[PDB]
Amino acid sequence: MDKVQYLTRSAIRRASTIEMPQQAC
Repeated sequence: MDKVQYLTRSAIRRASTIEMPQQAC
């Protein structure tokens, strides 16, 4: 679940890191 939720997040995370910053913390 955490592994599946990790990739799922990396999907939006990668598509949600253009305007605003986002690196782990």
